[PDB]
Amino acid sequence: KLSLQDVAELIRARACQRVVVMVGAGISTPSGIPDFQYDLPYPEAIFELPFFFHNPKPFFTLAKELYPGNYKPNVTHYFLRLLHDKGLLLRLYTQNIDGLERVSGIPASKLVEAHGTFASATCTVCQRPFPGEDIRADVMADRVPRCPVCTGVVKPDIVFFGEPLPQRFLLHVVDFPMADLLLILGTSLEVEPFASLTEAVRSSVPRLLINRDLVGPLAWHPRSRDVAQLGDVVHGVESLVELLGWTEEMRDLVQRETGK
Amino acid sequence: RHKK
Ligand SMILES: Oc1cc(O)cc(/C=C/c2ccc(O)c(O)c2)c1
Ligand SMILES: [Zn+2]
Repeated sequence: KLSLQDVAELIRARACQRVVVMVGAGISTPSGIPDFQYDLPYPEAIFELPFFFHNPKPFFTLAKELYPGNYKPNVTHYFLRLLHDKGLLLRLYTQNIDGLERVSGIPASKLVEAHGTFASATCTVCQRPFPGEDIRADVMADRVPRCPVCTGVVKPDIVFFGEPLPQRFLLHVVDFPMADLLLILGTSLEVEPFASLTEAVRSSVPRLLINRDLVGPLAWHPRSRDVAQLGDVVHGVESLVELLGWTEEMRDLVQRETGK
Repeated sequence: RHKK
């Protein structure tokens, strides 16, 4: 039965070369963004379209808090930037909307932002697309951005409840059979379709979870080549970096990107 | 098919 060091030796030895990563809220709480006053009837209303059409301000408040400049990526994000720079990253699937994967300098072509992005926006009425800078001034100024043609509300391309996942989500059809290593960081992947995706890699493919606890389909339906590195996600990432011999590259990358 |  496989340990963290075995996975590290697989990666070091390049016997693992096409890593598919899935990430959630647990990688972003170390940047100071919590998981899960706002003038909301219940939590989920912030991402429901009917509530939004009736009162778009609470969402726009969250958007202002999440625009670039409030948070910075942490060692977790930079570890993933490192996999990319070392030619190991096939795709990174994220449930986060903080954009820190792309901020950490992972290219868009490597990202599936499965819950969408603030980088672009769409008129809710005529479906015209707009770069997210175009509404930036309005959000920063607590104004509801309006379509310059139909007056419709222009909403950032955050996926709301009941909306299809983005088109790029389709890449899962090719990435998951192609994966030779599955890395899950900071999420349990409790809900569909993320749950079944852990089940879509080939039986011979190690699945490595760095997470608070052993939960989700790794707990429910284990396979022989699974590894759990339980506890603090930052500590787990650091142990893995440390077994890979990437300590110096972590430090180089972090100080290049963030000053120190 | 796949929705949030
Ligand atoms: O918390 C909420 C609020 C809401 O307004 C909608 C949903 C889900 C909607 C939905 C989910 C799946 C589907 O296949 C579909 O057509 C619609 C969840
Ligand atoms: Zn419009």
